[PDB]
Amino acid sequence: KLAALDPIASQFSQLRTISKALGFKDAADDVTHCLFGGELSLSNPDQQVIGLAGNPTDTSQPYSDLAFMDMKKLAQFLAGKPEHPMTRETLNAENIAKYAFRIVP
Repeated sequence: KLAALDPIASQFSQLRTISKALGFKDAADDVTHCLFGGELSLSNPDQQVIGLAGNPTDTSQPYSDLAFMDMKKLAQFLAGKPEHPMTRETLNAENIAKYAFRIVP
């Protein structure tokens, strides 16, 4: 079937990364919840787990305060309101990589 490629969520694989090893407690009871609701897990096949910073930095200085979330939910939010969900500063496809870090094992 036809499927949309979201202009923001399609950047997930290009993001700067931060290892699983900031309060992230993967689900698989103290667990980190996404900003938009529900527990987060690197093993959840339907989530793209990121940390979203409150201030931007150039695409690749590594990370140096994050909100954890599912980028899929973030992209849906930003398509309707292109603003950082906490600071309300402009946030869109153009600058998401300056704010978002993909969490890896």
